[PDB]
Amino acid sequence: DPEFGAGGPWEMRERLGTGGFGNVCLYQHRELDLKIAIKSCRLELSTKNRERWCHEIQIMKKLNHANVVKACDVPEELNILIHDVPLLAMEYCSGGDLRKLLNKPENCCGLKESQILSLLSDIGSGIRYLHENKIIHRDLKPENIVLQDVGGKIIHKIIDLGYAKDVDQGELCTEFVGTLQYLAPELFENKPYTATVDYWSFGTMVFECIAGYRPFLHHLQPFTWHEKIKKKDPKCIFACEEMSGEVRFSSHLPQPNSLCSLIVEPMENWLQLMLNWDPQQRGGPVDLTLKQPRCFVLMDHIL
Amino acid sequence: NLKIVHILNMTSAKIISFLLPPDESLHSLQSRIERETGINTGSQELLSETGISLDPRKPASQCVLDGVRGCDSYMVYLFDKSKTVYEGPFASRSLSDCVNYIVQDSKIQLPIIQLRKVWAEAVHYVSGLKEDYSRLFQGQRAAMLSLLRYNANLTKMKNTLISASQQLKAKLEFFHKSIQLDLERYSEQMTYGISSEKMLKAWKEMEEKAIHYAEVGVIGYLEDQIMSLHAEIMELQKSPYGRRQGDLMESLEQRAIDLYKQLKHRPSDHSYSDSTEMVKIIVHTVQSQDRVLKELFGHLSKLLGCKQKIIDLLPKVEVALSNIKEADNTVMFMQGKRQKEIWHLLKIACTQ
Amino acid sequence: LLGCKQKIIDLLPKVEVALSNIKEADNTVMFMQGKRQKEIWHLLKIACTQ
Amino acid sequence: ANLTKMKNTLISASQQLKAKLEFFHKSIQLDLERYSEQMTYGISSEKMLK
Ligand SMILES: O=S(=O)(O)O[C@@H]1[C@@H](O)[C@H](OS(=O)(=O)O)[C@@H](CO[C@H]2O[C@H](CO[C@H]3O[C@H](CO)[C@@H](O)[C@H](OS(=O)(=O)O)[C@H]3OS(=O)(=O)O)[C@@H](O)[C@H](O)[C@H]2O)O[C@@H]1O
Ligand SMILES: O=S(=O)(O)O[C@@H]1[C@@H](O)[C@H](OS(=O)(=O)O)[C@@H](CO[C@H]2O[C@H](CO[C@H]3O[C@H](CO)[C@@H](O)[C@H](OS(=O)(=O)O)[C@H]3OS(=O)(=O)O)[C@@H](O)[C@H](O)[C@H]2O)O[C@@H]1O
Ligand SMILES: NC(=O)c1cc(-c2ccccc2)cc(-c2ccc(S(N)(=O)=O)cc2)c1N
Repeated sequence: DPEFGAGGPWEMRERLGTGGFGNVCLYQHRELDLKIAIKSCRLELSTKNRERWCHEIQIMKKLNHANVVKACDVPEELNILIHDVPLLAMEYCSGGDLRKLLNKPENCCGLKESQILSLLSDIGSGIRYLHENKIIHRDLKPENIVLQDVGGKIIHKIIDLGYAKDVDQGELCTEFVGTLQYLAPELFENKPYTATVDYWSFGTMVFECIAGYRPFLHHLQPFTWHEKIKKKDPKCIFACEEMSGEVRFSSHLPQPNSLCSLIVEPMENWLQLMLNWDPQQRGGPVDLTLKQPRCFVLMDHIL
Repeated sequence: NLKIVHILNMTSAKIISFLLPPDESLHSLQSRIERETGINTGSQELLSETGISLDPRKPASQCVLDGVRGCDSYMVYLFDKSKTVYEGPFASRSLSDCVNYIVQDSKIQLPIIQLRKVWAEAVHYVSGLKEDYSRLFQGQRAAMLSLLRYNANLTKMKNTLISASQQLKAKLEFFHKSIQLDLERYSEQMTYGISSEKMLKAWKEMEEKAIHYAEVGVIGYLEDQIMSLHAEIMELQKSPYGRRQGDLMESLEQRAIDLYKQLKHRPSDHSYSDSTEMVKIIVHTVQSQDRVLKELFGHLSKLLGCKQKIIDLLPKVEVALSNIKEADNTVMFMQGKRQKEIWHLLKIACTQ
Repeated sequence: LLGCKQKIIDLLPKVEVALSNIKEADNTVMFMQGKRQKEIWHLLKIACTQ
Repeated sequence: ANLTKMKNTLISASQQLKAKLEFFHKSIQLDLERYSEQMTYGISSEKMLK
């Protein structure tokens, strides 16, 4: 209930996932055919927090990469939600979030090769774009990757940056988040983080999009899901718990998967540099030939 | 060992509390309220559950309850005098990020270990709006009593106003047949008994004086106006208060309860995953709330409006009384200028 | 209900009693104005002919 | 209603009585004072004394 009470031009259908107190809502136009969703401001945002909201919309309009969440201009219905605060209009995608495709029984044990790689060429490009604007989104969790049937194929797109950090007017946005599970161990110490924090989030998901679960201890609270893998052997990309509750580590790719007997060799190695506890060490090899690290190197070498 | 008097603002649905000391007076408190309300210290008419108005007499120790318990019960309802009608300055409580998932994500599989809270708080919010509505409703009920009392107070003077006038008309008659009663007994002796000229006009004035008077009928602008309002008030008593639909909301309450009930008593937990169902009760309660909410204020605008209408006619009552009593006194002492003036004009020959 | 009627009809005559009694004095005292005024004029020419 | 309709006129009719009694009690004795001060100067009637 964003209030409005301004006649009734447009009309919202359903709300969305994360964001905050009454975040974005599926805004469709009863008259026209546009269904672009816009974000609704929470209650009485603090005076200091006010600059945070006006900040998001700022950098959001800077992102024009149609491969991720786009920031379309706000419609005739501007005004201001709860207290003095604008809005955040953006493209809508009925393809649902990534968690949908992940929870699908058909991909109960790792999605299919097509969708898999189709996520790297997508999220991998968008995640890179954000890095080309000094915009780092660490909260890159599955429930933040919307899908769309642009034409015929599924198009993955990153979304929501109300948490991501930047460099311009508005360093960071929020310290803690909600039910963490897919984030580099950097923010877990509140210590000097890096820009590789995103590589971890992306890597972890890529793994799950092949196995069907976390790269370490699934369904295990990150609290202890950390100390158990605190050391996490080098190049390790897996660690489940044996039937006897025991713990086993491995730098290989579990079975069954969906990758061919060839894409495995590179996929494993890739995940290795993307899943390295040491921050400034994940993909350290920054070949000055492509301006990008060994992380994006293998990726492009695969796709 | 404290006071802490809860005050419900029937203009913003706020519940500001004031820990009053065993010395401060209400006139010393009214000012405090003005700092967290903005209502003029003179326009701060606080009504209690009994519907009774404020109480400039007693100090600030007129809210200490010691019968049922003495906490979160005897809450006063602050009413504004200036504001004829109440718009929407009122506000409510949020569901916090804890319940937001239940409403924003709707269908989400969250661990019961967490659901036992997000659902709990959700249920508390549901019943919250409900129980919160009752508080607001009572304000109308209290304000109603104030209006019902003002109507009686206003009418009580009407019965004495028309009764006071009946004396005027009764005296005017016993005056009009007494003032001219001398004229006839005079015109037949303007040469025999006694006859002057200075009182020829002196007396002729008294007769014309009682004429311009007559306020017994002037009560018309009042009688048919105090009743048009009197019946109007009792006629507005017919309309639906607000709690009329409050029950419909209470039904929603029981619903949420049933869900939280099937959240613990359900076959095992510590692994359950679901929340889409709760969305049901959640959304419905919201809609029902805002509907009867501003609706209650509507049926109140009329009630709150009739008061000023009674208080506006209140002064007009004294006007009638004073005017009717004015002549009631003048004509009364006019008995001397109609009798005593005969004895003063009697010894004209009592000394010849 | 049927009993209250006779109770009203029983007090009905008592009303005419009040009216008649109140109007009785209302009339007497009314014309008493002469015995209080006219009796002064009748007792006025006591020396208006000396 | 019929019974009460007369009540409103009954008390109203009485209000006239009390109103007249007052405008009579201050008129009847109003002559007594003007008389007692002239029982030997103007005229002292004895037949109207009662
Ligand atoms: O849990 S189940 O596996 O049993 O069912 C899932 C659905 O709950 C879920 O729908 S939803 O909850 O996300 O809204 C879908 C997600 O969609 C996926 O499948 C559609 C194709 O759906 C086709 O088949 C369904 C079921 O028979 C029909 O209801 C659809 O018709 S309609 O409802 O759209 O009108 C039908 O769509 S179609 O006519 O275009 O073929 C894909 O388009 C999506 O890309 C998938 O994500 O997942 C489970 O089915
Ligand atoms: O869960 S569902 O969406 O499947 O069904 C909803 C019901 O749970 C919910 O409660 S109930 O009907 O099961 O008891 C209803 C009603 O909730 C709405 O209540 C009012 C609006 O009143 C609606 O219902 C009344 C009768 O009780 C009708 O008279 C209203 O029609 S009208 O007067 O507006 O013309 C009807 O309004 S509606 O047609 O817009 O629904 C409001 O608080 C909200 O509209 C709801 O909370 O809603 C679903 O059926
Ligand atoms: N503009 C959008 O299309 C959009 C925006 C959001 C969103 C925007 C800002 C903050 C958080 C979420 C989420 C989803 C989504 C989130 C979850 C789902 S669902 N039904 O849970 O799979 C569907 C889409 C969006 N589609």
